[PDB]
Amino acid sequence: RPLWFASKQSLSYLDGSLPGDYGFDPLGLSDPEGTGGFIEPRWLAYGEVINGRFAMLGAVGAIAPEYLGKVGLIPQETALAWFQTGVIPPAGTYNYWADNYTLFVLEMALMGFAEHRRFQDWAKPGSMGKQYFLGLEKGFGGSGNPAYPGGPFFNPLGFGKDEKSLKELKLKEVKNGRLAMLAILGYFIQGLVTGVGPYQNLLDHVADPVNNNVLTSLKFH
Amino acid sequence: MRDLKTYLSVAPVASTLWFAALAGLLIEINRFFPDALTFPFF
Amino acid sequence: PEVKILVDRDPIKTSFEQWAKPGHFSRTIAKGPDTTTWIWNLHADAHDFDSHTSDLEEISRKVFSAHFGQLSIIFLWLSGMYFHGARFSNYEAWLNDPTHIRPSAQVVWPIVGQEILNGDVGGGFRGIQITSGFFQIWRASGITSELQLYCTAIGALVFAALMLFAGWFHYHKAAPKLVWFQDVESMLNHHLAGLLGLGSLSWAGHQVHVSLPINQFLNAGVDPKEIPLPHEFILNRDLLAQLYPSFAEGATPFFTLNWSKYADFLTFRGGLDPLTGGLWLTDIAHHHLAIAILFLIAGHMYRTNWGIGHGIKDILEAHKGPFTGQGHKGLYEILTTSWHAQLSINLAMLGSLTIIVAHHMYAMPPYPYLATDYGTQLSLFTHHMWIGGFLIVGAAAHAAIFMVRDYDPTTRYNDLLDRVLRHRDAIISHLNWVCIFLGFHSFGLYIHNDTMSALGRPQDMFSDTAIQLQPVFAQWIQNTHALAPGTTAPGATTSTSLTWGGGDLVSVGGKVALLPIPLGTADFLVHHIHAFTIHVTVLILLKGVLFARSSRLIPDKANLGFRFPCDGPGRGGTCQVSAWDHVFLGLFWMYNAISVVIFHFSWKMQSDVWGSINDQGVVTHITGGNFAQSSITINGWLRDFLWAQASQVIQSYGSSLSAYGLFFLGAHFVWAFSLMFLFSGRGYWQELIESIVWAHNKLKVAPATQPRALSIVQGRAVGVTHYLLGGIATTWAFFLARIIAVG
Amino acid sequence: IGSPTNLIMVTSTSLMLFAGRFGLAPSANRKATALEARDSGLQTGDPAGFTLADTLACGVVGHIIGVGVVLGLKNIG
Amino acid sequence: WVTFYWHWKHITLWQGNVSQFNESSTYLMGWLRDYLWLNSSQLINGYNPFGMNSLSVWAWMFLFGHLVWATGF
Amino acid sequence: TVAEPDRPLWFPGSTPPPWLDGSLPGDFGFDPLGLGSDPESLRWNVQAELVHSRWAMLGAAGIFIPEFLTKLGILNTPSWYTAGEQEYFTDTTTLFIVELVFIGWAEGRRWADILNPGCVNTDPIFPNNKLTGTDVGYPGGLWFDPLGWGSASPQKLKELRTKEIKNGRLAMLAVMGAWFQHIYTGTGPIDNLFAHLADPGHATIFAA
Ligand code: CLA
Ligand code: CLA
Ligand SMILES: CC(/C=C/C=C(C)/C=C/[C@@]12O[C@]1(C)C[C@@H](O)CC2(C)C)=C\C=C\C=C(C)\C=C\C=C(C)\C=C\[C@@]12O[C@]1(C)C[C@@H](O)CC2(C)C
Ligand SMILES: CC1=C[C@H](O)CC(C)(C)[C@H]1/C=C/C(C)=C/C=C/C(C)=C/C=C/C=C(C)/C=C/C=C(C)/C=C/C1=C(C)C[C@H](O)CC1(C)C
Ligand SMILES: CC1=C(/C=C/C(C)=C\C=C\C(C)=C\C=C\C=C(C)\C=C/C=C(C)/C=C/C2=C(C)CCCC2(C)C)C(C)(C)CCC1
Ligand code: SF4
Ligand SMILES: [Ca+2]
Repeated sequence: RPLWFASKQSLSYLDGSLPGDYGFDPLGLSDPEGTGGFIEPRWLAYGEVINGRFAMLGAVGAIAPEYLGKVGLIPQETALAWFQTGVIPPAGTYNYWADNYTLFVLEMALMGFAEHRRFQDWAKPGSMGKQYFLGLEKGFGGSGNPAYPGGPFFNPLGFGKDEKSLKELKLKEVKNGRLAMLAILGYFIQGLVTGVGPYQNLLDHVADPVNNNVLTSLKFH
Repeated sequence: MRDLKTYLSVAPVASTLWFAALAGLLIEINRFFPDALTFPFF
Repeated sequence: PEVKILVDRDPIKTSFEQWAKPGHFSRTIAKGPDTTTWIWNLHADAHDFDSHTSDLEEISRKVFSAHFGQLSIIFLWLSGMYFHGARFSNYEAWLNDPTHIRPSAQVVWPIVGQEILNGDVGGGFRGIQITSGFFQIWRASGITSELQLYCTAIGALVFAALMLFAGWFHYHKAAPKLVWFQDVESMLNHHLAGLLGLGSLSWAGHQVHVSLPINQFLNAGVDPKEIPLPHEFILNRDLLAQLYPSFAEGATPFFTLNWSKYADFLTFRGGLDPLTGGLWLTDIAHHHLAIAILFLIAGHMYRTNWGIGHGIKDILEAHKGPFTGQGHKGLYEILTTSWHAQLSINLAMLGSLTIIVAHHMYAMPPYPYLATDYGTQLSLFTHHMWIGGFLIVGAAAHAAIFMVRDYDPTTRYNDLLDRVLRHRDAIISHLNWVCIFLGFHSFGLYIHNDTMSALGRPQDMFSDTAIQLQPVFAQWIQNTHALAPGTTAPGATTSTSLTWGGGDLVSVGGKVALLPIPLGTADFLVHHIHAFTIHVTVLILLKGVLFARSSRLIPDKANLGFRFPCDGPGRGGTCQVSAWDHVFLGLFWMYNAISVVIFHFSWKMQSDVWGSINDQGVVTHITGGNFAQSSITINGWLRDFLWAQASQVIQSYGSSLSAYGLFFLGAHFVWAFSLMFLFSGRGYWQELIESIVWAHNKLKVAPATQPRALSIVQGRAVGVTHYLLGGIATTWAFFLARIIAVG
Repeated sequence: IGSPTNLIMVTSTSLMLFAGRFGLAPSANRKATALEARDSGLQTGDPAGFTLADTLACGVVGHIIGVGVVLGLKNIG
Repeated sequence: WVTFYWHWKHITLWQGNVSQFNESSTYLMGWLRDYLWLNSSQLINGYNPFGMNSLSVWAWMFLFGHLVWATGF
Repeated sequence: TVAEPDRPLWFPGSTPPPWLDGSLPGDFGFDPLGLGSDPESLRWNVQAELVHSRWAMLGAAGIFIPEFLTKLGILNTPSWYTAGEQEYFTDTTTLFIVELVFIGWAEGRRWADILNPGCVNTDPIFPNNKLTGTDVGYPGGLWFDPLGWGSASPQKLKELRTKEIKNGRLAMLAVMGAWFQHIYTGTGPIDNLFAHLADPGHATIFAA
């Protein structure tokens, strides 16, 4: 059980049973003594999982079209930085088949259904496999564990059929996510100070590591 | 719901509603019939 | 001892059931009224939480959520001010021509004749001139369009919603534990470093990126619509660099400690910008930066979870000496137990602060085109004086409520408090003497001057031309400030404030902003009046606190409560022995003191400061420098101040200022109305009511809620409330009509 | 590098880091009165009880001393 | 009220300016401005920084009353 | 009159309020503010929702059908928004007073029915006519149910009444839809429909 910056508070509750546990909570945020909304340790674990997964997707998709745009078959009209995609209009914008606000309403609808039902599995497990949902209900009954509902939709290949491999793959998902969150954070700060996109920034550091934007600390759009 | 109607029946709230209606009424009357020191219709 | 987030879930159920049960909080009031007195008690006890329950945790939760309610109201009020600035203001026209246009942010409907109050404020705009000062703030913040004001009003409304939500949330869902509130080191660490520090730093950020540049384009005469938007200065650093070249570096001088190169937009010049008459925005941004550093440092003093730092209890206990015994031992237990104690200290310091703000904002006008807007300046000074004085009287009230309710030497003892209580007679006797001495040797000098002037002996008066009482000490002080820049402040270019340094008169739009304020026998006499009035207020309030428990007249006084009318006609008569009645009596003296202060301000500023200046530099003050020779006599205050300067408010009928005439007379009316309550007593009124009740029973229209005269205490409270409202609003109308007409 | 400011910054910094490191400075595990030993509860791989909280503290103190000294050196000569 | 009434009606009669009472006595600001304020002018100047006159004894007394009254409070 | 515990709710997973058991037609468990929390107010509001639903269905017809036909080469009917300004065979006010009299009669008798069920079923002139309905809000009789589709078994009446209430809810939303559209856009609703069908990604709320 490797421990990183543990404390007497942290080791009082961080048991090692939680996937990815290194006994690290110097602020005692997962302390089970005082518990109201959103300071439940369970909620913080499910939150680290969800933030981690979304951060994997974003860490990939933010740098992907730039890289493929460097040397690849993607049209350079569509190969941009993540922040010039139209996400941030003053950083850059692109005209899609929609006005980017209708895109936002649409995505908030779809994410509306997915996220609302996900939450209903958190608040009442298995409640999403009962009311008529044009089928699909069976995979929406959940595994009893909200972060890991599995079933046919979310775990069709059923990796980690034994508890050992599932626990190792959970440790893996946790560290993968903790890496991806720091990744997208790095995209934020790099694109903030550098402004050329994360991969082009890395390349500015490749041919010339002596570049080292740290000491420069210059910023332009 | 029943308790809320009860609260809305309490003295200060009924008073604000009542006098607010009365004020709107008197204001509009002085809007269509301004000035007037007398009852002119006799 | 491990500081952490602590709450409880769903302590109180959200329901309208107790909305429908008036007085639900009190076991007696909840039974409903048998008499009309019930109706008053329901309102007097509504916020007295520690009378509703004895559980400290419940009280703390009520207090916390209530603070959320207050902040919600404040954000709704700011939303109102910004929205009226966007939708019903002439702020853009004023933004073009500030020295001419009058700021107006309220427009009235044409219903009953009242549209006359929509006066000519300039910019082709009819409305009510505002003295709050929001135009100078918005200009100092770089705000140009009404749209920006709209966005600020919407954000303010959203934050009102968030604060209200958090109040409901932390009373009904996640309500902090009592240990959470008592974590004082955590709270002080987060309010010093987090709230004040990061707030000041954030504001310095907005100023260096928005306020400074946009104000550079405004001062350079650029049209506000042609000024680049504030974020264009963040994007293209060439705009800023053209205005402020240092921004070409890329904050490398900050990390390399080359900070002197930032002397471009971070400055210690001091004084006033002669174009705007306000303080240099470079000095102000630099100021907020320094303050940010100081508070960020101050927020690491107290130990929490990592062993480094201070425990406050340790610091208290170490501080004791041969005169004070074990003093400070026990104060950590009192200040983490009694809400009224904390509220007492915080009211004292917050009111004292508000008064200091009142001085510093006139003597160092922080916003552009604020100094020359005399209506706004007079309004601000007077306003903050009133807030301060009220808050201080409150501090006395809650020191008294602590003494009566939370003081217990058998449980939470303190040596200093015990010793004070053990020579309260000496303290109050000496304060009494000082008050008499100050009365004679401040006001009696005025009476001396009136009598000598009436007898035809002006050479026997106390005057700059007869018997001089020069404020030598203050004069020496302002001289030292005048000499400070270059000597004891070599970084300071000019004087700290133009009231100190000779010369360097600042004028904007022909009107003066600040010049050196003279000091003489008149100022001496007035200042001793202020000393006198303050000392008598302190006497009444401190006497109220120290004898709240007991006295030689009433040994068991604490058993009668904090707020009680008397202990009867015996012992010679014991009316107004309660600490509450000492707060009642002290309110009148706070009114007296603050009244003379603001009269001193208006009089002195119109006589020796404000006025118009010639093209060749000849200054004509609003009044003819008549402070030195006319204020040294009570007749001069009656004649050359009240009788003279009231002409505007009694001549306001038929103009847009006529509302101030109406409020003049009406405030006189409510003030005289208070004398009915203050001079009489409820026995008479209850008997009269007996006859009126007879008349109603005769016609079958007597109410079941039996009519009762007000309580003795309520008689006093009504009385002092109307006295204060009438006097203060009278001076309000007087001031605003006067300074809006002649300013 | 690129300045003598670096020498004074690593000087005050590393001097305060050394102070809080071994002894003769109120570390997280050493409380002072007018240096008593106490437990922070926060574990550290370093065997001498010099923790991360005290690492941050001694660094920032070395920067307060360092920036104050360098600004006292440049604004004089 | 009785004596304010009498003295204002007569002081306007004696000046040939009866109209001033007739028009100004119907609103209270008229009483405050055109009776008390207006007729205090010579009184309050019975003595001033520029000298005295026979009205000083009435100026002094005028304040004396203001003082005694207020002391009563 | 049949409780329905496992009915599909508006918020799957949520618990329906205890005053909504599934007996009412169109009961999806939706009353988050407890507006029908007491039985009296729920009764009243059932009548309300019913009348609003029917008026909104007639209105949805009167807006959408004539706007749609006149949009084609079929009719000349003007815009529903501005139909009040038109000059008909007499002034609109006197038409409105006519309306208040006759509609006042109908609504008055419906009123007497809600406050005193059954007391209003007889013709005050020709008593042999009468009305067949036994439920408030579904009067029946030859006038209001000539085809008899309204007097039937439970579960069939629940099916049909559920259809009526759902159609009426949709129609309320649609009438207010054409309202806020005509205020926001400058055309009739069918032009909003076509303009949106041409470029749905763009021609939306955010084309303005
Ligand atoms: C850096 C952290 C921080 C900050 C910024 C604040 C800020 C504030 N506190 Mg708090 N507090 C803190 C930590 C903090 N506190 C800690 C650690 C404790 C001890 C456990 C307390 C306990 C405490 C009590 C008991 C009370 C306050 C109160 C206040 C308000 C005082 C009035 C004022 O200045 O209005 C200025 C207004 C603003 C600056 C607007 C910004 C406010 C934002 C929205 C809040 C930002 C900080 C917030 C705590 C973040 C948490 C949000 C998140 C959990 C969802 C103020 C907004 C009083 C209060 O609750 O008023 C309602 C009060 O009664 N504080
Ligand atoms: C103008 C009205 C008035 C006056 C003159 C006073 C006078 C005084 N008040 Mg009072 N007060 C007033 C209104 C007034 N009050 C009202 C309306 C209230 C109700 C809220 C109070 C409530 C109040 C409280 C609660 C207290 C006072 C206190 C005091 C004393 C303060 C100490 C002092 O200054 O001594 C010096 C005296 C004077 C300045 C008065 C003028 C002196 C003249 C000019 C000297 C003339 C002397 C001369 C030789 C006379 C001899 C002539 C010969 C024929 C006899 C003082 C005597 C405080 C106190 O007790 O004292 C410490 C106290 O606690 N007052
Ligand atoms: C949308 C609407 C009501 C919406 C109410 C809602 C969402 C309330 C929901 C909730 O409260 C519940 C239930 C439960 C609570 O716990 C929670 C909330 C969420 C609070 C009514 C519309 C109601 C709409 C109606 C009644 C429309 C009728 C139309 C008529 C009569 C005809 C009009 C015209 O004739 C003109 C005037 C001119 C012609 O040219 C054209 C035509 C159109 C023909
Ligand atoms: C634990 C703790 C406790 C103790 O006691 C103390 C301390 C230590 C303090 C703490 C803390 C820590 C930390 C640091 C944390 C962090 C986290 C994060 C960062 C997250 C993120 C997270 C993140 C996330 C989700 C993200 C995501 C993302 C995404 C999707 C993206 C997207 C996109 C793309 C693709 C592309 C386009 O074009 C753009 C966009 C649209 C943009
Ligand atoms: C473990 C290890 C070791 C050791 C190391 C060391 C020695 C470390 C340390 C240390 C360090 C590396 C330090 C540094 C630091 C820093 C910091 C801590 C920061 C600070 C900050 C801040 C916060 C600042 C602020 C400020 C000031 C001061 C004033 C003005 C303003 C400003 C902002 C500038 C050895 C080699 C033995 C072995 C291997 C590994
Ligand atoms: S007169 Fe009133 S206040 Fe005075 S002792 Fe009697 S009851 Fe008490
Ligand atoms: Ca906790």
